[PDB]
Amino acid sequence: AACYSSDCRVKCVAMGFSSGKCINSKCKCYK
Repeated sequence: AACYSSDCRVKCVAMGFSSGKCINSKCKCYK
């Protein structure tokens, strides 16, 4: 799917993670 850095981060954060980044077009969350 399409990954937008800001969108990925906000979705990751909304879910309880600390941040999110797009890696090769895939949203990855971090905590």
